[PDB]
Amino acid sequence: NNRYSFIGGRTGQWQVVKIRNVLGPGLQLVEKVNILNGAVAEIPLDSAWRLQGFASNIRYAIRTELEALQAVQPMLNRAEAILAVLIPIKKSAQWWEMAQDERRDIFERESHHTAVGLEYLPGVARRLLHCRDLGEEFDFLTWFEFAPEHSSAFNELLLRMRASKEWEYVEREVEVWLKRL
Amino acid sequence: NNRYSFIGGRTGQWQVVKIRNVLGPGLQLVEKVNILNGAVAEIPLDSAWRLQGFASNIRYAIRTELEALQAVQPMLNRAEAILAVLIPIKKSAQWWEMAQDERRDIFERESHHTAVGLEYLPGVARRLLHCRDLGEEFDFLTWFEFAPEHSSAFNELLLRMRASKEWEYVEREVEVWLKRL
Ligand code: HEM
Ligand code: HEM
Ligand SMILES: [Cl-]
Ligand SMILES: [Cl-]
Repeated sequence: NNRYSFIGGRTGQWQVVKIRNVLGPGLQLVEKVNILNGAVAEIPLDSAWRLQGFASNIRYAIRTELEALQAVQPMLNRAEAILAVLIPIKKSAQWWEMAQDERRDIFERESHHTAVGLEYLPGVARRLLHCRDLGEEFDFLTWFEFAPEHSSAFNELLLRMRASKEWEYVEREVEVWLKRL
Repeated sequence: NNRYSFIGGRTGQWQVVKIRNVLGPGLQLVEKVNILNGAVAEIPLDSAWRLQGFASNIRYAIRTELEALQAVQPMLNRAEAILAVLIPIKKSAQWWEMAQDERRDIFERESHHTAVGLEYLPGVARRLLHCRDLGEEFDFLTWFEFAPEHSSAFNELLLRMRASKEWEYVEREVEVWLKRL
């Protein structure tokens, strides 16, 4: 199954440390996030919100970037990666109506997304889910997990991304910080 | 709603003229195709099959290409566009694991998909839907409609595309030919 669901409420494998409502309407603070590999139609009881998305193909990265990533990126579920952060993102209509070279140019040529992210590996593990195509309120669910040593660096990464040309098109962002139970 | 559904069976706005099972396991012949702008979980009565997909953002076209397409491409549901073809396509795992430069190059540099397709506009109208990400048996639903004067041409276009480098990656294909009721 390529589909993943995230349920904020009173049960789950993760503990909510905090939520930062960076841009746009936020998400309700909850005790725990429950993550599931499937669609969930039946909104669980005592649960405040459901996010979902699917794993998909590569949209921007070229072969050499891929090769560079594969050489250093960590797997998910390292025993040390006890912190995680879920970050929903929505981009503007003006971004989606742009052609594929335009978007590529802003993503790497101008914003150096891949080159910048590479500096935070192998400390940081990541997964990218897509959800615009499902009619969700957000366009993406981004997932990061790392050992505590790296929390500082990760915060530094967030502030860099948010200073890029790419982030000018971002109209909605929440940080959900988590601790593995 | 970005989601479109296509049900083969005994009702619908389109009459099946023929089904050609070009490559891989085919689709059961039926009398009609019903086309709905939404999901359909409730498997309609006396229906052989259901295909669905969503409209999405551009994946390969650059801005100059988009401009050429917009100059000439016809709208859907022109009075004279009484013939239609629905063509589900699946591409190979080996296609999907390639990077974004690699697929772009096979699609346009080697295959000239857009340049070739542009020679058949404005006779032919088209819609493109994605569905690998929904877990369907096909990766794409393609939709073409035109007046009969253009049938021979459309047939020429199919044979050109299938000789392309792109089409070496196609592992499943069906043409459903239709007539508007
Ligand atoms: C930690 C290191 C990071 C690396 C190595 C990295 C790498 C990448 C790469 C290569 C892609 C393109 C995937 C594709 O071609 O489909 C991507 C997409 C994305 N990344 Fe990152 N990333 C990192 C961190 C982050 C962070 C911190 C955020 C947001 C807070 C973020 C947000 C995104 C988004 C939204 C996309 C999808 C872009 C779109 O389709 O418009 N990434 N990431
Ligand atoms: C009639 C003129 C045609 C034009 C102008 C045309 C144009 C295009 C364009 C510009 C794209 C790229 C969309 C993007 O960047 O997201 C595309 C994708 C596609 N076209 Fe065509 N097309 C035509 C005919 C056909 C035909 C006859 C077929 C199949 C029998 C076909 C199959 C496809 C498929 C499968 C894709 C998606 C490829 C992918 O995302 O991997 N096209 N078409
Ligand atoms: Cl990823
Ligand atoms: Cl289209």
